[PDB]
Amino acid sequence: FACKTANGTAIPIGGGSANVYVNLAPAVNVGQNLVVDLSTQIFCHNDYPETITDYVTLQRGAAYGGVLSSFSGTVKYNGSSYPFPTTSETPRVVYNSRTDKPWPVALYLTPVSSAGGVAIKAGSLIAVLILRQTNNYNSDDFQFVWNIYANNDVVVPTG
Amino acid sequence: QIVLTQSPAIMSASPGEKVTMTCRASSSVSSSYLHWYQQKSGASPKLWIYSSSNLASGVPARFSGSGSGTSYSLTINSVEAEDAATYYCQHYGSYPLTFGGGTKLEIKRTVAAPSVFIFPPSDEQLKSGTASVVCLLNNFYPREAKVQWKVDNALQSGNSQESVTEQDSKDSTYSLSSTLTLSKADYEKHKVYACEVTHQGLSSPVTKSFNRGE
Amino acid sequence: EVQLQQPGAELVRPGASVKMSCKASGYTFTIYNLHWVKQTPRQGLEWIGTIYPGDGDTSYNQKFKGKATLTVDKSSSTAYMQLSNLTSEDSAVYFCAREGDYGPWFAYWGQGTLVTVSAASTKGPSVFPLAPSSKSTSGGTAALGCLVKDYFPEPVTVSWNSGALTSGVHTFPAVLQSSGLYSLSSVVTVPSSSLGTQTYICNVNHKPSNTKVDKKVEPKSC
Repeated sequence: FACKTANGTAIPIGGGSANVYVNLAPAVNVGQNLVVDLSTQIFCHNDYPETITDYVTLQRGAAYGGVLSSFSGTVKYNGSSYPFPTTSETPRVVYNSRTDKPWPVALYLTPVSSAGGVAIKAGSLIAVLILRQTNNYNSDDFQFVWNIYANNDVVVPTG
Repeated sequence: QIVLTQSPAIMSASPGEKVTMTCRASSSVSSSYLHWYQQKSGASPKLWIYSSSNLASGVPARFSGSGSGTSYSLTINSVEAEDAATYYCQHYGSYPLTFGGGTKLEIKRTVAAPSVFIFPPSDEQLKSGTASVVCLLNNFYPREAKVQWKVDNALQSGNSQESVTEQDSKDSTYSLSSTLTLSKADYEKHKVYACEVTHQGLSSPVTKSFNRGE
Repeated sequence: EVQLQQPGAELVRPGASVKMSCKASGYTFTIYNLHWVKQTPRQGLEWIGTIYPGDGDTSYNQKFKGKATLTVDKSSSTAYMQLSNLTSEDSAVYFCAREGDYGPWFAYWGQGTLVTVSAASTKGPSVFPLAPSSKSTSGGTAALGCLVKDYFPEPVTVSWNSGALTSGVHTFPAVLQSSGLYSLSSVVTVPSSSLGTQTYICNVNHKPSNTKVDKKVEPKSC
């Protein structure tokens, strides 16, 4: 069960880590929302779709940096919305295909009434999300952790 | 910043009654980010309730968190002797965090009679120019305890130190020790060493005494 | 399983720096946030700061900012705190903790490093036997104990019969005597019949001074 990033980095069987550099909106005025889409970046595929079927769940979603202070929001997984930082195990998703299928994780971050200025710093850690894969084949548990950085500063208009 | 104020900070629950501990927030807080921890005195805090309603692993099913927005609280239904601890609330998910105050539950039994004991310094301590004498006050309730020493009927004041035990998790009793430090020259000066204590469970104060090697 | 082991005590001279440790076992180290916290008899638990071992991201409270620097090694699975320009108001018990496997809650904690700021050197505990001294009729409870005197740094751990006699043991908290030292006592109530027929030993352990001692509290015979 190998997962890849749109850039080209890959996490082999067993798990590991992979930094993901996502492009956030240049400016997110208060009262509006900021969408960090990861289905366009993180992809996964089943190694042996014929006989096994993997189960993928978002174990943990943690916020870091200017997201933690200024941007408290939600996470959308397979059409279901949950708090962020996450507080519960998301439901499973079936992977039975040799083709690369996305990981439907979408962060929805909204600015709090704080002015913020430079809410998010370019190159800083803005999220950490944990994928868990346990197969219906044997006693299995792998963790795939993705560190989501921000390429551009997400300035919140003051007025 | 969002601050947490624990209202009671001191309680007294009988071994079979209910109790409620509020944790007010300065501003409204998402109900999934307030967690209650229990720390028994002289130990490390343990997770007790997360997301303001759920129960941590191993916790008895008596605790039932509730509340949302600004006045999250707690409820112990059948208060047992083992719930005497300090309960803290934490709001994690904003960044400043908080561990506002703390509520020290006290379990109230009826009455206990102190078991008064005396121990004189041995030869080992006698060699090193010290003759500390220790008076033990075993399981007693409540914490209204008063020790007083007598060397040939003389009420000492100042040269006595107290140490009180942090309740009990089986009978909610308190225990105390009084240490009387006196130099070897001062120790070989009187032959009647006494220790008397005032408590609710004693009709009259009970004095225990000894002699220098009798 | 998952443990966050901290060293017991830490004695540090004033105006200087001390470095603690927090060894994490039982899980992938570079996967969860490690937090630090302090506890005092004064105002409640104060969150020192955070560290994500997988990236090195740290963030401090707002006030232990020029005093806290959280760094991890990622090789031996340890997290480190170093305290800068440490004064006398920074004497407290420090806990390192980790978030839960499925949420931002302070799941697993540590024993706690009890830092005391002072100048006096470490001193080993002198242990004295508090004899039974049967109370005339006897035939019941006859407490016996041992007194730990002249030890400066907390904590000193007392165990009776080498971690066996937990029945009726009492360890009163330390008291600062008028000599720049701490003292305490440990007493156990035992049946009056066991006296003179059962071996009673109190073991006193002092990590900051590296001294373990065993005392044979026995009924004093005339």
